[PDB]
Amino acid sequence: TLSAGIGLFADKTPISLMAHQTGELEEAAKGNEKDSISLFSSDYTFKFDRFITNVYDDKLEQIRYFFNHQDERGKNFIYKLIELLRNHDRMNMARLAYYLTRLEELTRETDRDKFKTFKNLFYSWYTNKNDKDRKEAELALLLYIYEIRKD
Amino acid sequence: ILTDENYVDIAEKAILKLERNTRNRKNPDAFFLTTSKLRNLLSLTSTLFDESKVKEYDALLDRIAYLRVQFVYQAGREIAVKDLIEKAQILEALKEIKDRETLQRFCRYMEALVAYFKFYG
Amino acid sequence: ILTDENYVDIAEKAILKLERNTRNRKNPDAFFLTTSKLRNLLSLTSTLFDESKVKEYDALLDRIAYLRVQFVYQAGREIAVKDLIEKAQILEALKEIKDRETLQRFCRYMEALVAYFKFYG
Amino acid sequence: TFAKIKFSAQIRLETGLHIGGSDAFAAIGAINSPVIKDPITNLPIIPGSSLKGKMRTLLAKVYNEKVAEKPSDDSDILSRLFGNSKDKRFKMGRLIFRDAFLSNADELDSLGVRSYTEVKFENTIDRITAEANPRQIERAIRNSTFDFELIYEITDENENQVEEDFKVIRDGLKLLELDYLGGSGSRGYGKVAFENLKATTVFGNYDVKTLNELLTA
Amino acid sequence: MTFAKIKFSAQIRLETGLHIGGSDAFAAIGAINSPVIKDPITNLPIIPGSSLKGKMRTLLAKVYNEKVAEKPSDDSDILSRLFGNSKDKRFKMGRLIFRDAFLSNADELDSLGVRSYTEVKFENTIDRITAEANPRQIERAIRNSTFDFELIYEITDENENQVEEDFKVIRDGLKLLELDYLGGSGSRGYGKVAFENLKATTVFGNYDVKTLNELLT
RNA sequence: ACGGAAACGCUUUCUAGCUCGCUAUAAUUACCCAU
Repeated sequence: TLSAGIGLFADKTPISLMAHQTGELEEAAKGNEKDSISLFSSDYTFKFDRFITNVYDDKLEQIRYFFNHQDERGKNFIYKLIELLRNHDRMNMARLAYYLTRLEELTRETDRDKFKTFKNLFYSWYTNKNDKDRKEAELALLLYIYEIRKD
Repeated sequence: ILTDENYVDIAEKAILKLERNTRNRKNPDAFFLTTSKLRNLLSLTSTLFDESKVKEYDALLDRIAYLRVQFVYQAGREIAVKDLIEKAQILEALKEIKDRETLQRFCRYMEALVAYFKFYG
Repeated sequence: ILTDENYVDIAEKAILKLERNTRNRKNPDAFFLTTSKLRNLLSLTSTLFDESKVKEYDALLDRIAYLRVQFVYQAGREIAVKDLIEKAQILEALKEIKDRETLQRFCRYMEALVAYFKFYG
Repeated sequence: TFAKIKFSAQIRLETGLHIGGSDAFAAIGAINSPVIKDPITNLPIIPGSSLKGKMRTLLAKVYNEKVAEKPSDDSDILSRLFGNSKDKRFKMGRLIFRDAFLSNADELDSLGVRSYTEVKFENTIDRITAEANPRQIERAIRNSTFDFELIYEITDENENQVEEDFKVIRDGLKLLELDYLGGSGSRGYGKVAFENLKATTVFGNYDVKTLNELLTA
Repeated sequence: MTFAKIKFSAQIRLETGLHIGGSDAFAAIGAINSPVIKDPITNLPIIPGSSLKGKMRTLLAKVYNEKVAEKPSDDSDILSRLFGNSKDKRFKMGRLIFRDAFLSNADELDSLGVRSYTEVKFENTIDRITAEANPRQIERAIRNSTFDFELIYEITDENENQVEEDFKVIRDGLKLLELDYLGGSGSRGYGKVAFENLKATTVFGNYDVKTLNELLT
């Protein structure tokens, strides 16, 4: 197997800063299990085979499938999901159970069952013990909110 | 009793122990406790959780003792609230509220009760 | 005497010391003191608790002295109220009511009496 | 050319308005639905948000064809003065609704006043079985006069309309007299009068001589 | 020896208590939905200098630009030599230094009718066609809080005779803030900043403000 | 006679725009009690 390290930089950063900060970012991917991508930082070091079948195509499609087939949610809903995914107290499990159930009540009832298939699938991977699918969806929301940012 | 680890799954198991409307099976599993009744108890605690972050404990404990008035008065009438405070150990949790960390724990314990009420509703 | 810590469990222990209707065991444990009788005493105190939050103490103490009239007059007749003010130290609590914080404590002490009356009823 | 125009009207009540809040630690057998007070003086106030929420939602049935579903769907005569967040050029539009606090502090006194807020007992009567359910809500008292302080804001975009954007102010100061300024509104509660309006120029040397005389009809 | 540095002391005694928004975190489940910015070691309301700089710039931007500046860099050369400009290699290290305003009268708001220095305002919206409700709890500072305000001006040797032109601009920037709001939901109240006790002193030597404190009347 | 010397992570930037604490609600019911 192989192991990749990707680093997201702005324009006109020096390449000696580019190639080192991704050179010592695949070193974090040579220490996970050596079969791992590491994205943009020293964390997000997913196993590579797990990165495609459980982030890049499993979750990121279903996050793309929701917000491109609805109307009333948006980046504000995405941003408060990321903030509840970064911290993750035991209190934030219950606090997110209120936040997703409160938004069923607010939709227009022609999208409520569509949102209900989102929040029963979102809250499924948030509350676990393996701590695996949580940071996957913490990453899968980053790449979705990256690709939708207007100037 | 509730510590910083277990003040949520105690509150989750408390809401599940609330006996439902087993009568009148049209729209079943509704609770005898209602939403706007529970928010009256939360608005008590979710204004001390704000003032505890700003003020000290000793300049604030007069309103803390009045929670033991309110949680009994709101449960002394309209018995579905008494079903809450006996199952969710509210009056026992007010016995141990000696510090700001526990004041911010019980006021956060009530928010877990409102959360799982809305979730299992 | 009652401070900001103990003005509730004194009021809880006061209601438990009210002697019940030990006679006439059909529907037992009823108190000689009744609900609408007790609310007459609360409506006195739960309009000074409102005006103390708005007005000062010195422009308000005329109604405070009339509580000592009312709590004696309501207890001088219909002896079950005299059973309250001797057990719940009402007339002793009016001796120490020199400040707004104690005025808001006794008027809140009466609300704990109405709470545990409704709860143990 | 830049200018600011102030409107010092006086909001005098006839039926006492109830712009509520929630004192969370209220009492038993006391006011369980209070009004919002000034936090220091404990006088009842009228916020600008309760004014702006009743200016717009009564001018959204008069100056709005193709009636709006959201406030973002106001038909760009109302959005020009009340702001519109879903628009490139209408965000923060030209009106500032200052809070109307209290004016007659000692003219209510020497009429006979214990407290500046009265308490009303109200009793939801159950029709079947005549059950009683009392409630105690506060009201600012009858002859309370408030300090309306609307502020207009003139840019170089305003040209011809300037004066078109005051008939909507004059009617908002008129469509609300036919309604209630917030409150447990259906029963009394804010049948209010907007007395002695006066527009002045507080910045930029703009003339309001022809502007005042269309506020007196 | 033409390098001095002076300070405008002021007292921000406000009305319609202000909401300079702070942590827009995911709040608690029934608590304040939008708190204010605070000092960490005392949990008192502050007015930050950045909220005083961008607010007083855009008010002064509408007076002294002569064309609609689409950027803060496109402001004219009288704004950019006070508030600083990044695209000019000559107008960096802008002349004005604004410091964060803290509670001066924390003891004077003590021993009066207020207890906590922030009051929470309950503010539902009403849906336009279905008349629903969505309750807001916007924290804002109480009415008569007074804030110590200081306004370091730096007399560079390139200033020449511009020192007296700037004080026509800063005083007018302090006069627009007494007409417009300061932070937060300003078209619903929340502004009404009064700058009192305006005076200039020289915190660094060799300048005479004897003929200048009359401009701050 | 130090891979050294001199070098401010710094300049510009409003947590801001939109948002009614609103919705329904007769302080009322009952007719006795004490000797």
